[PDB]
Amino acid sequence: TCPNHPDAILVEDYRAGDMICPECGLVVGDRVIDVGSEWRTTMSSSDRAMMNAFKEITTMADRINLPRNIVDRTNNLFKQVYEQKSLKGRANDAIASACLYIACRQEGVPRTFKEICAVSRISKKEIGRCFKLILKALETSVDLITTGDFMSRFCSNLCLPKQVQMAATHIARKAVELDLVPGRSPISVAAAAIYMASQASAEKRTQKEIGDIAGVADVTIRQSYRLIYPRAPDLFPTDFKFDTPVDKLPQL
Amino acid sequence: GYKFGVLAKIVNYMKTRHQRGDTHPLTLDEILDETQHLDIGLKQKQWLMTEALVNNPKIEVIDGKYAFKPKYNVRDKKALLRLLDQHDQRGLGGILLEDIEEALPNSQKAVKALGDQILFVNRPDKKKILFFNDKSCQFSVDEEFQKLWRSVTVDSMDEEKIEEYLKRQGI
Amino acid sequence: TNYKPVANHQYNIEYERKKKEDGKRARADKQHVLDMLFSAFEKHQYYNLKDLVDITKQPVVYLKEILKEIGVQNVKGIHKNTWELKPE
DNA sequence: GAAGAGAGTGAGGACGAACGCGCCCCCACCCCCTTTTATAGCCCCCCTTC
DNA sequence: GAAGGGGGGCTATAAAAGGGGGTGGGGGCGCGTTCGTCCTCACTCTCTTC
Ligand SMILES: [Zn+2]
Repeated sequence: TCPNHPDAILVEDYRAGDMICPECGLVVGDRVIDVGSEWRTTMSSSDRAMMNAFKEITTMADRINLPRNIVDRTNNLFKQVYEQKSLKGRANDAIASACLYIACRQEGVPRTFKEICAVSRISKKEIGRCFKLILKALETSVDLITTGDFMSRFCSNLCLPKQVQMAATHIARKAVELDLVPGRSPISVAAAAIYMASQASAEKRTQKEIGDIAGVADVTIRQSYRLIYPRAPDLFPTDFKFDTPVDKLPQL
Repeated sequence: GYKFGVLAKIVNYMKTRHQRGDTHPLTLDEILDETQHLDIGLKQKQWLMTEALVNNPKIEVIDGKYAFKPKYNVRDKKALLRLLDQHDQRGLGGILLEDIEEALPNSQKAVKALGDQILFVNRPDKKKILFFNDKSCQFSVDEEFQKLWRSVTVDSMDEEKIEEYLKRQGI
Repeated sequence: TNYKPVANHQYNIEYERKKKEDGKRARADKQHVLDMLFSAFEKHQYYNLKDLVDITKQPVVYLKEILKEIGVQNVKGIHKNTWELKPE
């Protein structure tokens, strides 16, 4: 506000913290800028219920070792869902478990409904029911999960070599591409692919072992494995070292 | 129940019987028949006859037999008005609306017919207390009058100042 | 091997199985409920509402209405106000 | 002319009402129960083969 | 006794019924501390006494 220059964009100055006429030199305001801070250089039931759910969300996260950013994302989902109040009837623990599942999906690291259930007192059925309701309430959507979204966790939890993990990811991706397992759950496809890749390397894991980490019954793995077994040589990566030849892979 | 359960069913059966409209009294043995209490103890038969059926305020001893007491209970508009008048005259106090409703079927007709004759006081639990409308001396005024009257604070003044005002204004 | 994925906790399904097998309490006829309430009155003078529900094995809302029809609740300064089976 | 109990005042110690602090309870509010159906996958229990 | 297969069950999807059961939010309500109220006691003046 230069008296000489009406409507002049005063320039901030960090020397003394004052705004100066950009083309007059006049200091308008002696030292008003406050440079140091300007530049980086008896509890309500709703709050108490929110606080307990926040504590529950963190407790669930540490069980599966989720990063704080997902927990922060989960808290935002809970506040949005809690504020909107379409799930007032549903238990807060169920809402939090669904929020934790949604937060994982939004961040690109999905956890299967069984994995969230294992860390929560709420069953998978109830979490799924809350999951759909939250999406409607928040008017949001989650990208469809793929077989490769669980390979890193499953293979690492099975202590399988990196080459096996890459081979399993290639097998699972190719199998879906070839439509060899239409309608099968991505987890089941991933579990079958891990078994196919595992049996083709030095580190061999039984169907029960793969099911435990993946939460998929060995029968389902057996079904998926039987569907992709015929095209085993095609699914495997071209530059894959077969400890056990593909022709001699288990048949069942 | 032994010595306690039988009497409860007798009272309940008697109450239901009156609701049907049978004002005729009933004997102790007759009532026992329909209440499935024929095997009641002998000492209870005399106890009910001597104490239960006389001390209770809902049992009337007529020609030796026992009958309900609808006269004490309010069952007419005139009785409702009279009961309140006696309460005010004798200073007994008000009666909860629920007590009148059970005693007086369709009490709304009687209450609305009397209109302003009944003074209603709303308790914190929504319960309404009925008081007689003594129409001897009445004085009702506009709302703002009370508002101005409320505006004149008097609890925060001392007696010396209150009485000093009288001589200050010369009265 | 910790927190292995599970569709439903073993304790949760067993509890659900027990509840499903047992089923919900039914509304018995007033005469039968009244007889049971009167009979149990001999054992002790006063009963708690929660404990009385177990003895009668009836829905709480239905039991309260039946209890209200005859029974009343007396305020006790030692623990709390509790229901009294004696109508008078 | 020369001195005792008692009380004002100063000053220390024990018990009850109020404030929490929750335990328990009562009351809306909601979800669950049930049945019907076709669909598909997934999963569990029982039977059978070796 | 181990493992595979057959049979069966769980889940979602609508909608409706009526009522039991679970759950969050208040609401009166007893119990572990805290401060004020009540009570106790040392050190002197005082009217009275001798
Ligand atoms: Zn200028």
